[PDB]
Amino acid sequence: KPKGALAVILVLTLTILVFWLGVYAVFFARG
Amino acid sequence: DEHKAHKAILAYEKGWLAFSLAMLFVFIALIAYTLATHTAGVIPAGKLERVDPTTVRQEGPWADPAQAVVQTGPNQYTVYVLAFAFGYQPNPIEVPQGAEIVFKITSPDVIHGFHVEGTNINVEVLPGEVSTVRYTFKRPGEYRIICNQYCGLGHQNMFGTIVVKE
Amino acid sequence: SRVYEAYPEKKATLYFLVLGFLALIVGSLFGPFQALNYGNVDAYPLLKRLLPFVQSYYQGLTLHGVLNAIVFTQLFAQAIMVYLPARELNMRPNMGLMWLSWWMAFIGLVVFALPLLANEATVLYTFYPPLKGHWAFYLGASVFVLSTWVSIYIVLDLWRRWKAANPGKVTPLVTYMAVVFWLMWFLASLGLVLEAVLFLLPWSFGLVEGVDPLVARTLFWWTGHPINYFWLLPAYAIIYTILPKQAGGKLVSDPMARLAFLLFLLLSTPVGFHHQFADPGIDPTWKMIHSVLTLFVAVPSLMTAFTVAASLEFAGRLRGGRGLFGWIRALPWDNPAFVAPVLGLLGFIPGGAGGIVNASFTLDYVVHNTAWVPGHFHLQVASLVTLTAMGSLYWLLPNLTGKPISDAQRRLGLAVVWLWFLGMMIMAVGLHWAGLLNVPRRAYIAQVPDAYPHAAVPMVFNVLAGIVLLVALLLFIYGLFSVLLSRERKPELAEAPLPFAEVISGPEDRRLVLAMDRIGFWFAVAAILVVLAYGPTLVQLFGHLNPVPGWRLW
Ligand code: HAS
Ligand code: HEM
Ligand SMILES: CCCCCCCC/C=C\CCCCCCCC(=O)OC[C@H](O)CO
Ligand SMILES: CCCCCCCC/C=C\CCCCCCCC(=O)OC[C@H](O)CO
Ligand SMILES: CCCCCCCC/C=C\CCCCCCCC(=O)OC[C@H](O)CO
Ligand code: CUA
Ligand SMILES: [O-][O-]
Repeated sequence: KPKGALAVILVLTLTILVFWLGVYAVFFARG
Repeated sequence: DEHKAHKAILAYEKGWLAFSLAMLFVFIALIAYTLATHTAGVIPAGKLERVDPTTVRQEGPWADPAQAVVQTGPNQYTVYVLAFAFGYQPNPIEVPQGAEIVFKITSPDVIHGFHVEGTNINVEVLPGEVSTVRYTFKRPGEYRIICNQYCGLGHQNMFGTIVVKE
Repeated sequence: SRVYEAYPEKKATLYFLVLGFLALIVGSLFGPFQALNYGNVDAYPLLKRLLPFVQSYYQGLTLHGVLNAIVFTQLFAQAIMVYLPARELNMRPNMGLMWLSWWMAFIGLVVFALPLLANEATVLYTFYPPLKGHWAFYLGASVFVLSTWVSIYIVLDLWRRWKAANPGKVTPLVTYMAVVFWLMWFLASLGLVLEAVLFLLPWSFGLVEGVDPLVARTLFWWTGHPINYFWLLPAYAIIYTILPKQAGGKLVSDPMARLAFLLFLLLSTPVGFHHQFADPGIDPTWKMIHSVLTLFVAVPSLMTAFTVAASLEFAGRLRGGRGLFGWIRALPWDNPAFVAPVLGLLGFIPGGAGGIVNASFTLDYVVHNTAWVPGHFHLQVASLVTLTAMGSLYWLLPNLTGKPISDAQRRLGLAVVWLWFLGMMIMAVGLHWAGLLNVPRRAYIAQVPDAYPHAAVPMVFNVLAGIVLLVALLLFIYGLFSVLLSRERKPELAEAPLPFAEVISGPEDRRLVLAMDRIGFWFAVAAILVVLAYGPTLVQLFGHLNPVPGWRLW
């Protein structure tokens, strides 16, 4: 299994995920 | 080895491709949710409402800012905003808190931003169009409006003010 | 030399490169002062004494945008997506057209440059009406862009000549990429050419009194979004078909790589509205639509992440790296042409995640028009594209000039690339954070220095990235000139082959590969997707025009 690739996409997922929930929160705060 | 790696790569590639599909859909559902609540008032009314930039300071509801504020509802106020180089009329805008506010903004010149600092009101203002957005100020006080679209040399010192009364 | 007589494609390509980089050097000069500006520090007095034709932050801001994001990227595109395909096929591009396109590109560039340099068109690379530039700006840009239609034609030519001598064969990879690339660009470009011909030019020539701002914006963003993918895809060609080689391994799948490109052709254009989220008179149901289609055009890149990452991992395992991080250390970090792209690949994680946010309709009202936007797109274009173009210097240049790169010369490259990466990371923290503090984009904030006190912290990053990216830029100038003006040649360098990667050996989908080769077909569907996604809105806009006087406010 390509556990390196998977690590990368892990970092990728986390990053998107922190960004998206982050800004969504903010949207609701300013709502 | 080389004929294996391919199988394992492509095998997990396929996991990931569908996990990412999933996450992207959840967003679509999460975005659709917002479209259904009040937070969505800030989305421009998509209707075309064309005015004339050359006379808008002479006739119509932009021509006398002291009357730019109007109760159009039991608990609703329409506010007529003129954004122009370089400032906003009226100054300040006065609304009450808890009241639903229907901002109808336009410009006599070039395009301007109408970003209400501390809130979701972030709208482009095109000359000859009227932009309708809707907000309810939930906290009283002074919000500042920033122009966030380049308008020329005074772009950076163009600010308006909103006052929300208790 | 004798080399240019067999491979005249070399020369033209070289020119497309050199010009682009020059444009980048000049475009980039303005950067550091804009970084200091966004850190609340006003260094423009200095810049005016060094560049006296410069009257405002905004004229600079125009120069910066137009030269880096439009000119350089486009010349890079043209060099990559012409020469690369043609080298793989090993056939010669029509040297008649190939020069016509250089001359157009250059001619237009120079025409546009005149009103730009003379402060007659300080409108920025969006040039939103009713702010009204000099005609020369619009004709010049128009002629600049159109040059690309000549490239579109050149490659389709190559392609069909190859498809002739080779009937019943699939399109080769690099060449399949270049073909969907250019086709996509074609649909993409009509937006702007339409706005240019029906509006910008008659108006800038005085044939009509005003232009309708909303139609202009709609037509602009038709071209406006995919141009971004037009910037990116030359780099992905390289990431996909070259980088695996110089990393020590192979491309893990040819079919995934085609799939990614194909997806781009079909999903790069119907998504413009994601730039018009705060526009009036454009129905919300259309915005939700282009939001959803925007999320789709993320997919090929999500695909790309894994594909490339597995390819790098495999190259790493190949060179003895074992573990979970081991394969990372195994990769050739002494080689700048390896480093420059992989670094840009890192920045693209946060960058794309920035993109995903912006695409989400309502969420866009948090960040739109604030310093977050530029924080996003630097990680994309000004890092991953640029870094790729940069590291190409160290393989593409000897390939094109026979001019060798010294060991000394290679260590300078590593410096540049890293410093550039590091700087673009620091800037990326400062801008994003500032945009969340509601700081506007496109603004000389340094001149209202008491206006954004809540952003002292992110502002220190901006200043730091400012100086850091000034150091890198000077180095890149110095270096690029060490090679360009190098005193020794080696014709065997020019003759050696491009480090094209092997594809990993495992069976695949002749059937998908075969599906995707039906290019005539896919081209149509991409086009239908564009009739369908932009049709109704445009029809209603044209239905109800409302043109408005122009303004020069500078
Ligand atoms: C070449 C440059 C650009 C690309 C690429 C591009 C991609 C995106 N964009 Fe964007 N962006 C928007 C949508 C997106 C989204 C969804 C993506 C997607 O394409 C993102 C997909 C990519 C990913 C999901 C990243 C995956 C990561 C990868 C592929 C790297 C993996 C790393 C590896 C494998 C490394 C491994 C190595 C080791 C050593 C381990 C929207 C809104 O929906 C706005 C307007 C909002 C507003 O109000 O302004 C916008 C505006 C901008 C602007 C400003 C325009 C202006 O001046 O007004 C420009 C210049 C631009 C640039 C670019 N943009 N963007
Ligand atoms: C020398 C490094 C660079 C620096 C520090 C830098 C910094 C910046 C900053 C501070 C801004 C935003 C300024 C504002 O919002 O008022 C900006 C915008 C810009 N950047 Fe750069 N930049 C550099 C290089 C590049 C490169 C290489 C690209 C393209 C390939 C690029 C193209 C753009 C564009 C598209 C604009 C937006 C202009 C507009 O909104 O009208 N950057 N740069
Ligand atoms: C919101 C929840 C927070 C989540 C945060 C972490 C998310 C996990 C990330 C990526 C996994 C994507 C790849 C999935 C691979 C699954 C297995 C697979 O498909 O491979 C089996 C193989 O075929 C056997 O031979
Ligand atoms: C196989 C497993 C399938 C399950 C996969 C889904 C996992 C969770 C995803 C989304 C939850 C969406 C919740 C939607 C409700 C949004 C409420 C919200 O966040 O809003 C509060 C706000 O204060 C009000 O005004
Ligand atoms: C590595 C990156 C780290 C990034 C960290 C970024 C922190 C984000 C902060 C705030 C977001 C939302 C704040 C919403 C604005 C609040 C303004 C307010 O409360 O004032 C309004 C009113 O006038 C009262 O009377
Ligand atoms: Cu008004 Cu910027
Ligand atoms: O531009 O995305």
